[PDB]
Amino acid sequence: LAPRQVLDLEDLVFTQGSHFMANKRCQLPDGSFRRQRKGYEEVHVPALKPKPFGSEEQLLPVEKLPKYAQAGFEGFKTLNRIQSKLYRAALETDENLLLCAPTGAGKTNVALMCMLREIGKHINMDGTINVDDFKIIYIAPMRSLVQEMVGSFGKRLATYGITVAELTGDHQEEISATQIIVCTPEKWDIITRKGGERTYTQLVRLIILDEIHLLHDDRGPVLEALVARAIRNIEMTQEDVRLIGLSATLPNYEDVATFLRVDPAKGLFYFDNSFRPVPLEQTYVGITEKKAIKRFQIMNEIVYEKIMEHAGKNQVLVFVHSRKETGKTARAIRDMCLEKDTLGLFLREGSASTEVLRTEAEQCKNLELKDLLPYGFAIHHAGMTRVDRTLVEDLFADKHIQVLVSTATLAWGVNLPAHTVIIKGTQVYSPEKGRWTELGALDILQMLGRAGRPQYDTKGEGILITSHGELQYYLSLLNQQLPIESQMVSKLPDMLNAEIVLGNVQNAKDAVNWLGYAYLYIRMLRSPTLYGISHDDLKGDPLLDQRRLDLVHTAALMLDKNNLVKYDKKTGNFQVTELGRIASHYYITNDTVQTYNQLLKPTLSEIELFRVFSLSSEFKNITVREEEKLELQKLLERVPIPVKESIEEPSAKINVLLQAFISQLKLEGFALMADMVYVTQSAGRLMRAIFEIVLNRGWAQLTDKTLNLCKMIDKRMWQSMCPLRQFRKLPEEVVKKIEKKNFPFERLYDLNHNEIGELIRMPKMGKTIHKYVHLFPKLELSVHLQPITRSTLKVELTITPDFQWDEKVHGSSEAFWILVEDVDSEVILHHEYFLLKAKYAQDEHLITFFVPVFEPLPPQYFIRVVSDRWLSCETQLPVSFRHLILPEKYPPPTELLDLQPLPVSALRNSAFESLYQDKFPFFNPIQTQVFNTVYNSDDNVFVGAPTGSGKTICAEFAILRMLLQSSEGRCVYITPMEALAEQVYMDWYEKFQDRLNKKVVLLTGETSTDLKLLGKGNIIISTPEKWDILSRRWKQRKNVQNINLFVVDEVHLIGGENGPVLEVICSRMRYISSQIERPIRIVALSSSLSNAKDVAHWLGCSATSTFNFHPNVRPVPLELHIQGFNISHTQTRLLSMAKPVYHAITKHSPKKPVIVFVPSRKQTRLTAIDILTTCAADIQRQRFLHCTEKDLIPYLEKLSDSTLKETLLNGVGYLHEGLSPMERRLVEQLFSSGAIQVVVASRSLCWGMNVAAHLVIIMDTQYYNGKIHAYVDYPIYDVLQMVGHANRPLQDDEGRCVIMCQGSKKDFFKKFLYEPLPVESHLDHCMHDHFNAEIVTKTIENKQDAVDYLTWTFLYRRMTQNPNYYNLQGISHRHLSDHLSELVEQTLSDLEQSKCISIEDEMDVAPLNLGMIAAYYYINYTTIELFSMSLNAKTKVRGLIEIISNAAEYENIPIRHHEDNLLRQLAQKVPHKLNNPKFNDPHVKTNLLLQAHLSRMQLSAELQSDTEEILSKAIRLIQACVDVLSSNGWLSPALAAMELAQMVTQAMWSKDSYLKQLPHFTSEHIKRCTDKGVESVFDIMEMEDEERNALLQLTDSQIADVARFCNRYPNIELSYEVVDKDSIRSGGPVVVLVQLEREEEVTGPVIAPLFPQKREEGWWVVIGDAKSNSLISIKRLTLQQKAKVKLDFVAPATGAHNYTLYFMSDAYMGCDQEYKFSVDVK
Amino acid sequence: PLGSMTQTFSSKTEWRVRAISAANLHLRTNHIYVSSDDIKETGYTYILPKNVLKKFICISDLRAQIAGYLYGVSPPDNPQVKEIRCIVMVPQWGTHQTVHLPGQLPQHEYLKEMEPLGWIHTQPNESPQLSPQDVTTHAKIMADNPSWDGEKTIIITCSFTPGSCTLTAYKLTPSGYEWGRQNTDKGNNPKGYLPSHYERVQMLLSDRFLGFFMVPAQSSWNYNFMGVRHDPNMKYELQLANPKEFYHEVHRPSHFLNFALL
Ligand SMILES: CNc1ccccc1C(=O)O[C@H]1[C@@H](O)[C@H](n2cnc3c(N)ncnc32)O[C@@H]1COP(=O)(O)OP(=O)(O)OP(=O)(O)S
Ligand SMILES: [Mg+2]
Ligand SMILES: [Mg+2]
Repeated sequence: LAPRQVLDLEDLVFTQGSHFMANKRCQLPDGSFRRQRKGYEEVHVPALKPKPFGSEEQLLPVEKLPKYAQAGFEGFKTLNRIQSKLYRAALETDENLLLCAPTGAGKTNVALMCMLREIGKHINMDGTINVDDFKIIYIAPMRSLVQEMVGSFGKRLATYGITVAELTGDHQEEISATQIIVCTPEKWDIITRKGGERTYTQLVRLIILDEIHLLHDDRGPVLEALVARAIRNIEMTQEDVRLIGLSATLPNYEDVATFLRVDPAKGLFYFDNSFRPVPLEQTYVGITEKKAIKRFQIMNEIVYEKIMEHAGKNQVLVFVHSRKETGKTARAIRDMCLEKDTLGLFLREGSASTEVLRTEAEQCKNLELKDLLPYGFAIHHAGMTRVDRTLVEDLFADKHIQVLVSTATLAWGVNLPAHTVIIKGTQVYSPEKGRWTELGALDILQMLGRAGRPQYDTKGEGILITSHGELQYYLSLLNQQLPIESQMVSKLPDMLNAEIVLGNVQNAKDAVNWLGYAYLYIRMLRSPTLYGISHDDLKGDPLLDQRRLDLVHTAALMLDKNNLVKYDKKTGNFQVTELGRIASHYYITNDTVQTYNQLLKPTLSEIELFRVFSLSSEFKNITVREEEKLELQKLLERVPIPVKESIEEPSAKINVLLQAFISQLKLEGFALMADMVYVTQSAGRLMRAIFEIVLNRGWAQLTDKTLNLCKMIDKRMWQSMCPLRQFRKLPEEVVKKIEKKNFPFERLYDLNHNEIGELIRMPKMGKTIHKYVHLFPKLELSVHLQPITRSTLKVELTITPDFQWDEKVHGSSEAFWILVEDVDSEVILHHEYFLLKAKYAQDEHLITFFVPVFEPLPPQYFIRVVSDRWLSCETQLPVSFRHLILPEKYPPPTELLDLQPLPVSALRNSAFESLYQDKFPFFNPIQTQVFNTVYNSDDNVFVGAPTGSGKTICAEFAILRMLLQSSEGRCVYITPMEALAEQVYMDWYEKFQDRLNKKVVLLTGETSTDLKLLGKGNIIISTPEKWDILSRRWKQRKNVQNINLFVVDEVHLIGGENGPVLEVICSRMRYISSQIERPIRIVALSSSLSNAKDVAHWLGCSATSTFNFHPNVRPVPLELHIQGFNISHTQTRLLSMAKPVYHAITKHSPKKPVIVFVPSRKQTRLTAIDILTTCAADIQRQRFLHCTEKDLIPYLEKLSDSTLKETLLNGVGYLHEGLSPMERRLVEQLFSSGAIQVVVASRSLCWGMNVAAHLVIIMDTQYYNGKIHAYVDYPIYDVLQMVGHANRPLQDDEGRCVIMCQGSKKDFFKKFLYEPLPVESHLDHCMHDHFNAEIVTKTIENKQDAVDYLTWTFLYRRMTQNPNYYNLQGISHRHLSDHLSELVEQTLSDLEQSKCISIEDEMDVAPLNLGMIAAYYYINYTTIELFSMSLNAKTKVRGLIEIISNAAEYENIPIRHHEDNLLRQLAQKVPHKLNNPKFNDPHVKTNLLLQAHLSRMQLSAELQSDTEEILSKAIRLIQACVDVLSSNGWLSPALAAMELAQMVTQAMWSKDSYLKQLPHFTSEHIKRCTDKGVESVFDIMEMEDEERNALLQLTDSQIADVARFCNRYPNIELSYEVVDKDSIRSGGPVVVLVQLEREEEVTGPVIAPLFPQKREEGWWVVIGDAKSNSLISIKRLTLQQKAKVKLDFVAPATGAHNYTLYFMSDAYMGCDQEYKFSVDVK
Repeated sequence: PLGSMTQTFSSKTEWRVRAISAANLHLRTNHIYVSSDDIKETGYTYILPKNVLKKFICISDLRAQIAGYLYGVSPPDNPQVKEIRCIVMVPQWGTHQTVHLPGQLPQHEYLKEMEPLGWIHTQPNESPQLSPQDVTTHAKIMADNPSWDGEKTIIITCSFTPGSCTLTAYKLTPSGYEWGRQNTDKGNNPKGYLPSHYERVQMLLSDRFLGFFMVPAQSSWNYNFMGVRHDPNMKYELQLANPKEFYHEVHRPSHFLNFALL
């Protein structure tokens, strides 16, 4: 593996490609005879006898097939001999198959049988099938053949609900909702070459390789690349994929079977040429004449003599090799006939087919065809129209045309057999080879396979004419003797790079493994001397290990020299590059990208751009023929882009051919036209590759040039052409002189519809041109500049479409490029892809990005939005910085005083000192400075210091002072993340409740359960919104103003997503402190803020109490390294970080623990394995396992993950959302114990992870958003949190962290990690819900109050320090009022339109009932508004579940469509149906997840944790409608909603039991007890103990769990009375007194195991008669032993009404009492 | 005697040779020199930002002159220094000797708070003397536009010295302004032209600040292939955008449409 040779790959190449003949000799069947005529030699081979079977061969009737597959064989009575010997292997096994048969034997149906077996594996009970589970790939060699298969397979499987499609997705939905993909090998190669987090290949269960003998062709290596990639991916994933090979009957078929992993004794089926549908009499004509023109007419003489032997008796199909020779020969052998009067044999009988052949050749409209069609002859080629071609085959099929001259296209895409087939010549012009070459083997077999109609003819007659020296070849090809060899040595470098880009091959030994799956390898083992391997060598190397490594080594060097790969010869490792990825993803050969990398410069001309394109290696065989130089020189004199090189150079010819194609010039030379087709059909992806190169390098001028050239090649027009001609349906005769009137196109936008008519002098084309002028895509741009610092600028770009959409010209989408250029239009500062979907064609689009700036403020930047498709479709927006107001430079930090470490004794309290003295001896320098101000003062204090600076203890300093000052003092601690609150709770519960016997609580998110803990606890831990709910009622709640100490942690998160809520609560605590006379102490903790003085002044902290430290004074020093990565494709860039992750571990912390943060859960296990194989290739395996062999299995084998066990055995763990909480805890313990050195954590877990490390590696800074289907940057707050984990104070002298990012994001992280963080307010975007709460609580009663309330915010302070950020243009006092008044005016105007508030006399505001409900339950005003529209007087459970689902609270948690069908089939699992449900909405997603939870359906792993988030808000929304329905006086709907409260709590239905809520209760106990008829819960509390194991006896504790539930089952005594039943007037004071009693005391909260949050019992007292559907009085209560309720209503005039008393729960089912009144009106 | 019809003529347009030559203009932007020794000290010191100067060289042509209008201000406390802040490209065509600007001066909101400082133009050959036609062009502009004071406006020449570009700057004299108005002789040496008609001014290239360009709103700036559509009385408005190079496609649409025409 060290002493090796470098080979010459081109000396191993079979030059002749498909024409290579491995067999030295050719044996012909019996009865052949060679005949020497003058000028040419004929060889005849007799037709083979279908020798009559022998052993069992019954033709299998489709009645005997499996029933599910018979629908695919509708119209067929019985399979043929090939299908019947294959049907069990195809339909009843998953065996890989290889079927060789002559063309026409029926191999297509054998592939259809395997397709049906796959379809059968996903047939659901509904009748239709599961489109999700599977996807099928049919690989067909020819594009024309692919299209026919789409129709055939689409029609045969239409009864199954299956969709079949060809390429519709390359141009981009592409592949999904498409279960059968038919494609070429090259297309499936490029699709699977750019493997992202895809939705294609993993669904692939079946691949069909049709015409797999293509392996012998130059295109063969593509099939080797597909199979190797698929088979090698099989063993890596261990998910099986079935491969089916269909081949011609040619040698080496057993090597093909080994290549497809086909068991020869199970899946190999070879049927010689005797199995042809009709026998074939072969005739081969080999011409010896070598002079051109005599051989030309000799050919024209032999064709005629052969035509005459069949004229009148048989149709004859002649194949030639052009769109021009088809009619030229058809006339050349029509006129030769009239010259000899030899057409009485074709026509000439007054036949019944003479006039039809005539009479259809007048509605013919084809000039050449109508010349020939009346006299029997015809032609067919792709240049003709569709109905013209369908004309010629409709006549030929009806046996009306006698002579048909066609090309290969008809043989592939049409099923048109003829009795006699003639191949006139076997030479065709190859522009790729740059010369004439022989026909491919596939074309020959397909054309001669059309000989003999499989129904008429007893025999087929195929005649092939070619040069005499190629006779032995075509005899070998058509008589089962042309061996199939591998042509892969040529394409080896380009294919190896494709596997390096994908990550499948990361070193040389991976490549040797990959090469072992190639068909080249199998052929090398069997016939080594054909492939330049001596049998002397083959045994010095039995499995060709040294040989394959030589090939890989040679190929790797070529890739390395061309800068696609960095090849490390010592280790054999491969490093991917951006140039290498572009070569793979755009299907570019490796020599071409080297040329691009050499010559592409930002200062490049259009002259040099065209020249660089003409030098691509795809054109290496192109030469300038002497017979072409005149027509080429005539063009070189007129081309618009000059060409420096001489016409002698082939690059000048390629250049001119490209310019002529854009200008749509038709040339004369036959080679030039074909050479032009080849250069230009390659220009698309070639120029698209150049574009992506210069775009990702920031070259503004060249990006604009290359993107335009791409569109000029696609549209076939220059910029100067009027862009109206891009509409193909628009007449090409009006544009004519619209161009010639020299006036800009942008003037037509500003004119009417009859002015365009006179400006162009064509009033007849009035509105038509005006219509297309406003169909042309056009976007209007506007920006709101938002300065972050004096060096970083945030930009919000608003994109407004200004054109009417039309699907027939725009399609389903319209793509654009957003480019931000500097002053000189020289550097692309930022760019991103923008897609205008048709469904949003009329909406404004918001785009945000960051941009650097420097401080002699540049004159301007530019924002261009150019189309990806349309020429001359661009809007540039000048971004002037003349009036940009930059924020001031942030003040210097407060210096860190060099004080001596403060001991724990300074607390001077034994119990207090007892909390720390064990953990550490002295406080850190940061805790030392603030100590006196926090512990020995009551002043409000701000402590800003980096993460890991010990800020949690300084907050504890204020808590301990509160305990000294007052015995029952109350502290409220706020932290923005729920994961942080749960860890702070675990720490502080042990320090303050366990050790010093206080009360520490953690807020639930359940209103009433929370409220107690404030009066119960001395330390309340809560998230912002869980305290917003509580403090909103502060004027009615005494447990909110009594707070002695309010501490808010991580206060720098006010600039983040949910920052506005954190801004409101602290602004409220400052206002609450104002109204009472005893200030509430406020302590703010944050990471280092640049504008810390703003937060301090906003929170009322003096200067000496504000501690604004910067990141440089972190206790444990932090070594921060920021690596940039060039690759713009995420999956490839993630690959480029794999080994740097390992190399960063060995360099920065080979000894100490390491945390690796990766973007996704799937990446956690991938990188954990990646680190391990690198450690093993370093032969340092189990270096990260500092524990042992056996002391760890007491921890391993406690998990369900098999890979997590293997990783931990080698010292690497990983954490992600999908692991169970028990597994995460155990991996953390091994990490903190030092047992395992490395753990790979997902980004989602960076806030709730109780482990620290010496080194933290942030692998990439982006993650995929499933909703918007785009990558999103890590919030800077998450990055700060991740870096914080690299801090172990009493373990390491320092902390290290490497941040691997994209190159563009590098300078951003340098500016916001080394410097303190500036924070802003976004409360101005979340104002409604808070304003409404203040209207309800009467803190805001008019518009002046709303402005006063805003002066308490952090938003008010920031909009004078950074006015442009909030769209202020001046810090005037009036500019502040007008800005505040405008915010106030719209916010209140929105609320009153939603009927939440009322506004009187443009000034006074007052709350309505809707606003009071939204404020009470913490619901969005948009949600409660839609509730009132939907709800009505007759709504029960199926409508409540419906409209509660589509609420704003649930909206933005993702919708994944790997489950489009479960939810479609769960809709087929619900009791209440949906009306026209479409399963695209994150709202209907929850609607069925709610129905599933009530049905007790276990769905998936973390789908359940998603419904935990739906359940956490469901109760609050149910109670809201209960308020809405009761306020309107509706009885029936309110009580139904009051029962889904208890339904969603116990997870039951109204149809269901009552005993379903007892613990450990079996499934079928609902009928269980029907035999006894005892279904009450009532019963199961009162039976005798020796059988009160009622019916069933389950264990000694599963009855003791039924006991505890029955003991806390609500057993309530209700006493009700109507006060003064004899003194009621018709509408006076009425009072009803209801009294409740708990036959108990209380044993904690409600027992609801299927509900996450612990609830408490709620109760409704309800009055109203069900006859009228009217509720008259309702109140809520919480019981707790004994309580009375009172309902005051109004008497309804006179009569004798009888009301009904309802007493309902919101948690338990089966306690709803019901008494009816005893009234009497007067 | 001699058999004619022997050889056929093959058209070799000259603009192709210059287009190939114009694509290499970016190399001269690394070696830009300013005439130094002067007589010195006095007048205003005009500071030209490099970014727009390099761009001005890139969009030009080796033999057909191009011109752009100069606008700028003074530093806050230093009135004797003139920082050039913007170059305006207007519809124009030219020869090896002069350029042809319209009568209308640039008029736009962005420029109204700046003062005009003259014009800059390229020329093929470095010369010791200011062009007599430059004196005529500058004086005829002053006569029609009082905002161009003879002591405030200059003529910057960008000479093409092999492998480089040399910048020399001049101002007019009262004698030069008087003779430039009357001059109707375009010839390279008319009667009355004397070296007494101009003086040199000090010019400094800077990297401390950046200038910007203003180009026609519609239109473009290069009309050397559309001289018919250029007229001295033509009107134009401006936009904030960078100009296109000389042989850009939008400046010669006939080369692209006549080639495509069969
Ligand atoms: C829960 N426990 C751990 C679990 C896993 C790994 C580490 C710890 C841990 O204990 O390490 C913390 C802290 O306990 C400790 N610490 C504080 N004062 C100290 C002192 N004077 N000497 C030495 N160590 C001190 O140093 C770390 C700073 O943690 P923190 O206080 O949270 O720093 P922050 O500013 O980021 O607070 P925050 O609001 O972001 S949670
Ligand atoms: Mg086949
Ligand atoms: Mg903190």
